[PDB]
Amino acid sequence: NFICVDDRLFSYNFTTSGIKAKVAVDNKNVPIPCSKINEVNNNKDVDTLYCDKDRDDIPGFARSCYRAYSDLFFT
Ligand SMILES: [Cl-]
Ligand SMILES: [Cl-]
Ligand SMILES: [Cl-]
Repeated sequence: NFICVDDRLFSYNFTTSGIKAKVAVDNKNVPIPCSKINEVNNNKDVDTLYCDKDRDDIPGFARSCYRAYSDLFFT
């Protein structure tokens, strides 16, 4: 259950607290192209990093996460 955003793969998790988005990264923390969206969805054993203002090692991460949350309303 991953979608494409800014050429990145994002998933969503929730509970009784809130909905958080997480991005799929390779073992170097480089996000995985949308050109591999099919394998990621079939073989879902990938590194995932939750959206967080404090995570700094992915450029434009805050913008891609905002987009992901937006796309849950303005589809
Ligand atoms: Cl790698
Ligand atoms: Cl940003
Ligand atoms: Cl930037």
